[PDB]
Amino acid sequence: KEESIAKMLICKVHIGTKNLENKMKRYVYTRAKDGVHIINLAKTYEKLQLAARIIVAISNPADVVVVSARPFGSRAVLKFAQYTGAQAIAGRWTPGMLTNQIIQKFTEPRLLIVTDPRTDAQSVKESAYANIPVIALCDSDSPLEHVDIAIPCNNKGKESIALMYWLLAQEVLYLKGVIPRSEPWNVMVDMFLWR
Amino acid sequence: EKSSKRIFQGEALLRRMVRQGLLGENEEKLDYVLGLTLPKLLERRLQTKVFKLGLAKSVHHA
Amino acid sequence: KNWVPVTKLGRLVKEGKIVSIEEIYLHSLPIKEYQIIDYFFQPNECSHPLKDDVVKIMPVQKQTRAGQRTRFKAFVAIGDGNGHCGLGVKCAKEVATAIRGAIISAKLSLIPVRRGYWGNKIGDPHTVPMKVSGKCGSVRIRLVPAPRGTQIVGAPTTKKMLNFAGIKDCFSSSCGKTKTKGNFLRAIFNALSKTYGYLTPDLWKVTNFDKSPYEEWSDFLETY
Amino acid sequence: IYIPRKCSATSRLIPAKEHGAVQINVGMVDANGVYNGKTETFAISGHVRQNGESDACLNRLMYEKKLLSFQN
Amino acid sequence: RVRTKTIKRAARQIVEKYYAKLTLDFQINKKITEEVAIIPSKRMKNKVAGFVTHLMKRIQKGPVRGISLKLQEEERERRLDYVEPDTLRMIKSLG
Amino acid sequence: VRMSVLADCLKTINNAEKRGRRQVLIRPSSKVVIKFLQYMQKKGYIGSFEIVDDHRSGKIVVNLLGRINKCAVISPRYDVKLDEIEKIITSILPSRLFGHLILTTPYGIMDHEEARRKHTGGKVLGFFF
RNA sequence: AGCAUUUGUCUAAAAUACUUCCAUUAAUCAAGAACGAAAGUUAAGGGAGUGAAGACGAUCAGAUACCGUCGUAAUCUUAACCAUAAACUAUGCCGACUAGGUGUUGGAUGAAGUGCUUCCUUCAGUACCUUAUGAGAAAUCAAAGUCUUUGGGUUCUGGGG
RNA sequence: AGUCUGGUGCCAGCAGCCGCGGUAAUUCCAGCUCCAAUAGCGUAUAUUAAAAUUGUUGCAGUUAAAACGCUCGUAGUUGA
Repeated sequence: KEESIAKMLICKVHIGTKNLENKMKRYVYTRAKDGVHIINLAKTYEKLQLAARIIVAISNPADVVVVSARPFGSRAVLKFAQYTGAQAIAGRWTPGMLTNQIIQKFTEPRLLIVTDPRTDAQSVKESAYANIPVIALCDSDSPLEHVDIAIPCNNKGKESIALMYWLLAQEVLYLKGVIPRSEPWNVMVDMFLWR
Repeated sequence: EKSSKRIFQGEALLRRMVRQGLLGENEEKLDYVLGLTLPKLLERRLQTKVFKLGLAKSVHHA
Repeated sequence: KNWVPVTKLGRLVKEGKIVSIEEIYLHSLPIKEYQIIDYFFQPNECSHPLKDDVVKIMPVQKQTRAGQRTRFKAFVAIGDGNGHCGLGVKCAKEVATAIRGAIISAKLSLIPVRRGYWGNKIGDPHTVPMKVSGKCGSVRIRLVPAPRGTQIVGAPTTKKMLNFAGIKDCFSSSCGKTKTKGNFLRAIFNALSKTYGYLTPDLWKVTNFDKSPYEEWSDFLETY
Repeated sequence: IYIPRKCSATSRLIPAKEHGAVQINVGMVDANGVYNGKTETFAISGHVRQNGESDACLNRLMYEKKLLSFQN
Repeated sequence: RVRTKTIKRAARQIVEKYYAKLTLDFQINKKITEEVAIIPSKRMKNKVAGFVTHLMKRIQKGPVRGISLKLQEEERERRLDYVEPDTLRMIKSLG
Repeated sequence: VRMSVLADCLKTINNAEKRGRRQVLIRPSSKVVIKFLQYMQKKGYIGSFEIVDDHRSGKIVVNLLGRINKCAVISPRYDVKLDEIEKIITSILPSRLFGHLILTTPYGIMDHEEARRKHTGGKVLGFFF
């Protein structure tokens, strides 16, 4: 109830850094004197729930593609993919994955899930020419072009990415028939990172 | 619409199209005059009529 | 003949789950499969099969230390004559190959035009529904609506393209240097393209839009 | 003949060969917070996405539909 | 010197399906490679055997790019399995 | 000097609609500009607008409906006789079934069809699509 | 155009601020006028260095040139004149509207470093970087955009070599 | 609408323009066939369209031609 919000608070999600982003200032709470930007997070939890509503409204999880070019978030997306059968892309992205019909590596998805718009920018840009909506875990210095749902998150830290994917996973599992919402989910929790 | 010169001249033109037979029974407004075509005018030639009636065996014979 | 669509959306058209090109146009879906066009514009069952025409073939040249390295660019114009035009462009180092490539490009290019009445309801959309202008390089070309029995005019190329679109009556105009033919063709195609993109009073009406083919046939798409 | 899609955000028309605009399906909830059968659909232009304004627009649209509480 | 793409590709195929047959020794690797792959020249076979042996040396010292061993995959899957004041101030500021 | 108040306002409205913001705050205000917005609202282009008081000159906040293709002015307001109107609309309008050419005639600012119905020329004022 | 030693004197200037005054005085402007680098002219100084002209030594096929050494007129000031320069933001000037960020110079507003100093917000200047389903022939241009979807105001200029 | 048949051979010559002609000429001189318009068709000169290439509608002036060196300013034009 509060506990999900509180865990999000305890993880370093609220730390925006250098430059607000003009557009994102409605999700920033205040500029800190220390040179870091505070993120609202209350709106983020509800927005994350909306992202879950859009994901559940995709009738098959395999047509939902996850992407990360961040080493530690590669492990996180892979964990996300294990729990709900979204296909993950890690390491070097290939532009033809959405644009080149005859390529070996091809994906014809309905949705894209992005770990950071600054790192995973090429895929996001290509996705707009291939008309895919793009939901995005976004940070203060990361661009907001061609994403439909923006979920504010400190994308720099391992814990923050893990927390978002863990919360997201629970919400989709709850929306799905897997587990009652009242019941807590506990299937190998907090095991989402590596060196 | 309803402009006095235009409706008079328009009724007069359509009446003339009726006199010529260039417009027949099923066509009766200024947009059918725009609908008129070069074959329709050519069909009005006497040689076409003579050939059609079968007084002669061909357009040239007509 | 023999067929195989690599894309899932292609397979749906091949089966006939998607009935016509209008639905894929509605959901604005990109096409890299010529077989989709081939299925929709088949010689029978279709009311108006496409007619192609190689509008302009030009040699263009790389030039080296040694030989010429002469390539062939090819422009082809395709139309149903009733609502769907296509302008297709390919450069290749052999003519027949260039001609084939341009035809495939034309199918990919294939776009629906809108037409209207010059005034009162005659039941036949016959002329452009408004003044539309298309630009490429120097040349900006404007199609402007004309009354009935007031046939299309222009350059040969313009005349063919409008005929391919099924535009019966038009006034045409042009601004710039008309000589550059590929740019001229492209500019006509750009102007022509705008006809079914232009917002109009008839479209003030708030109206529901259908769910995606990717959800209507989701099970069938999972299946094969 | 047919009627092309119009953007939910900007109330303006989306071309056939635009190839960037998207339809966002939003799942309705059950009272216990489970996925309902029915789903609300919205059309988002490639242009609004190109601007980067889609999240803001979505918020106003969700606010109108009563699917987000904070408006902005 | 170096080793060409054909040699490297053949070496990459090897290990992937055949690490459980591989060993440190080059002469035994020459036998294994001949047994496993129907390579048409001695020169080519010796080069593939050599590079596969070189990959063997690289292996155990560390993971190597462009190949996969199912025992390592299994091992990796197995292997992975209010607040204090300075933390507090942002939360308090939120309320 | 301030030049043509109507023109800059309409360009601003045009820019607002082109951009897709769909509301704008007009810094000038005048009786004719208000009437022109009322005429656009009359022809279904504009929703509600609020003119807010300031003693020097009010300001206007207009709600735009996602519906203007263009709005523009004929500058200066050239005189035009009744039968010359037919050529003017033919020149300007994108369609013969849509787009509106506005004049000021002795009975106020109104479109070309209204003026024709009247039978009066005027000064031609502006237009929108 | 152009303007860099020190201090003084005589002067102008813009922004900021203003619950100060006026009440449309304006904008751009044929005609006309002012100012207008460097060189040139004319006269007085002054005339060091530099140094059009000019003189030699070379260099070199020759070299009257680049290069070396010398060196008048000029460069400097006063007093008159002269009125052109790639006198180039090769972008007439005023007007509005458009998109962000990094800076930066001059003020005002708030807060915290130690009245002063810093930082925050905001103005008038001023550059850069990225973005232009904006423009353009592209280069590029936040103006060269908002211009066949062509009329914010106005001056000047061009019509193949 | 002809890589048609012979002759000339950077000559003779033709051809609004591009060009053709230095030996196998698809342009010259013949012959043949074909094509366009037709009791009319060539040729010159002048003129309109062509030319949104003089631009009220409706031009252009960073780099292609073209912003007065600069500012003030009377007539001028424009006027919250």
